[PDB]
Amino acid sequence: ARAKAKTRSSRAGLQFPVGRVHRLLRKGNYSERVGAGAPVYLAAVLEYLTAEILELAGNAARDNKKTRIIPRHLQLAIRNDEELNKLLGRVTIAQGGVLPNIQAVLLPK
Amino acid sequence: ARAKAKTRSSRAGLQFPVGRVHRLLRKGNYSERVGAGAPVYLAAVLEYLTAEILELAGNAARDNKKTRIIPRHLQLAIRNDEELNKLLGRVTIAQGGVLPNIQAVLLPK
Amino acid sequence: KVLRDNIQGITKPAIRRLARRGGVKRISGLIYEETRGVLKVFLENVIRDAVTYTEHAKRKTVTAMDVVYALKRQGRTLYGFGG
Amino acid sequence: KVLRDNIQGITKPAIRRLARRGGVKRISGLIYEETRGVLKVFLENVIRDAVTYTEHAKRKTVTAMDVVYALKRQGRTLYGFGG
Amino acid sequence: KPHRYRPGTVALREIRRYQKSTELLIRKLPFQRLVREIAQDFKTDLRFQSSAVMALQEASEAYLVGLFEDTNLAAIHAKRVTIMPKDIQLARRIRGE
Amino acid sequence: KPHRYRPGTVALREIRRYQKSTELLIRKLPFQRLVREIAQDFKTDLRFQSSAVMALQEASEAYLVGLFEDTNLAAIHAKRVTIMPKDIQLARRIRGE
Amino acid sequence: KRSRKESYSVYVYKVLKQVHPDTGISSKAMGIMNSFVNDIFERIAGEASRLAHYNKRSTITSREIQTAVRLLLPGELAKHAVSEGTKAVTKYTSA
Amino acid sequence: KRSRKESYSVYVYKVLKQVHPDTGISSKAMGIMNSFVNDIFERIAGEASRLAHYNKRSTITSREIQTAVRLLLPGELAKHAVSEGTKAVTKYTSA
Repeated sequence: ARAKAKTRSSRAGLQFPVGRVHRLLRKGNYSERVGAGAPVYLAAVLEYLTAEILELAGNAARDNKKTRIIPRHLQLAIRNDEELNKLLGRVTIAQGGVLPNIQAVLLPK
Repeated sequence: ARAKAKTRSSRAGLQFPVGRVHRLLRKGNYSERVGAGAPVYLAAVLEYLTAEILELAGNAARDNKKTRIIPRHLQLAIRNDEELNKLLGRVTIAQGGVLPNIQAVLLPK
Repeated sequence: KVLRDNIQGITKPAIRRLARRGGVKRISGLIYEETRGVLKVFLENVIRDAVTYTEHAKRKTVTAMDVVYALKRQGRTLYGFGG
Repeated sequence: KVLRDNIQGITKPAIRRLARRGGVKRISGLIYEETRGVLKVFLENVIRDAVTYTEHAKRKTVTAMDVVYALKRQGRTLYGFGG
Repeated sequence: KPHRYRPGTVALREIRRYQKSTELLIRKLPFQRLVREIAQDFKTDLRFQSSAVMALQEASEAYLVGLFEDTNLAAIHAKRVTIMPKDIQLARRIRGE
Repeated sequence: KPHRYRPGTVALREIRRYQKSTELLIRKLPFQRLVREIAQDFKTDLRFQSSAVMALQEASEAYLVGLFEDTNLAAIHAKRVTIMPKDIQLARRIRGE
Repeated sequence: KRSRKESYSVYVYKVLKQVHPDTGISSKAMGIMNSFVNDIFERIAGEASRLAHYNKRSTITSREIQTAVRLLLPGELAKHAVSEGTKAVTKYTSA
Repeated sequence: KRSRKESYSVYVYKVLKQVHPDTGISSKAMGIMNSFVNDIFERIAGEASRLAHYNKRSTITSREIQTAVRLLLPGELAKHAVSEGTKAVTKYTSA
């Protein structure tokens, strides 16, 4: 006699699993009680940052004519964006390289 | 009828309230259970560090010939211990001042 | 009430006192305004987050424990203010 | 069984390759051994806590997840090795 | 003649004096006024615990004198005794700000 | 006359090439030799994920690269182009190390 | 067989096809993404944990999370994230 | 009616009299000491919570703190703290 079970992700119309992340919050030893809308909100903003970084990385990969994302364009996306770079200044990337940065004083006459 | 109330700090021979420590752990929600020797070990290593830093503060205060220790004595105690400076480099101290440090390049001749 | 020009509420001789405490011997005239900008950036950051605290605390007065939070979230940790 | 000299396996072409990727143009001859010592210091700083991890994880095999912890408690956060 | 100490003697004396002393150097009232001014940029109707204000003053002064010592050693490396803000910008950027 | 480039230009091309490229620049087998050399000094007979060593490498030369841009900034800021160890010492102090 | 290992690769790949229907992914980049999202998840949840400590509150609400978003995010990221999460919260409230 | 607030300054004072019976202290210095206690407490507690979260541990014992302090403490301090806490926990265990 139970109604059809929607997902809370479908109730928010979103991609990320609300049950998984809410379970992570409950077993994270963070609080005994967690409100209903907070994991939904967290999944939404994780979706926002994910789409933002992924879109910029896809644009950067399109700049160098490859349709499969590599850590180099991940580094290019994260370091050329001052909010993203400031957000992750203490963050290391594997095989992302660095931004090509040449001092003009090193350049010859 | 019931045994004498005997403190766990006295049982561990300690000074810091291990019951208060364990309670703050439980309200700190670090785990859903905590073993008995954990807050004892916490308390004990806190008297160890406290004894070391207060030893240093006493050395500074007898060097600074004042009976009651002050935050300047605290600063002078801690900042000539470079091991603490790895431990507490990112720590600022209220009214502690700075180490008197004048470089030889500032000195004439 | 309404305040405008506390950018120069830091006097230059105060900066020279700090620089002698900072071990500086010879100070350019260009130093003070650049340091003013730097300190403005730092206080805008920490006081913005302090305001975020106090509105989250639903208060119209700030506390020093909010300041403790503001110093700790980059690890500029200060002792003796209710911590 | 023991290991005695692999720090001189750090080739100065590799050091200058990192210098070029680090943007260094002209390099003194005395640089190499000092940078070797500095990076070696960094290595004990990481691997000491990594050894402590593997000991507390009750293993004799070093895994990348402990490496993630060992980099991250100094805030050297590396992505792609956690999981 | 009336006496005049040669440059650097007096400056080093005040360096010794203020490395000896611990207290705040900027006047507290204009700093407080600046605190109120900056906090007004975010939200009106705000009161201020004084303990918060002295905490801000001490933390700010410690931050400043730390970067002062940093730029000091940087100018020592740069073979100079006169500090210029290019040293400050280099110290911030390498420090990460 | 045989072809020979003036100094620095090939180094500039190396800088450009390596700033595009992301691969490891040390031969890795001496790097695991160093890893096991240092590891046995804390506990002997520890085994290693190869991925663990690769993470150690990526973090290691990443830290060295960032140190190298800081060292280059120090070398320029003292009105030069050639690095000396005093750049490294100043960088280590200003990084809090 | 082996135990199930949960991954965001399906969900992030869905988001990928939302924003870039054209491009593929590498497994290394996806491990970078998972390490990323788990890192920032425990970040934001940690500051929310300290907020729960400072507010002496047992139950975590969205309000505390939006506050922690102003703590973490740089600027227009924070305002846009607040906006998007606000709309998502509204349609979740109306299910 | 005032709300009783827990502070360690009495414990700091008795520790001081243990190490130096002749020595006094200011109130702001005791505030610094209590801040130090709380600071090291929250550091070690968060670190132990994370180490429990890694090895799927739900019960914290002194072994985990011993590991976490020998992480956080370099040099001889780690060895001496491990030794002293070992004696304290051991004779507590006999008690």
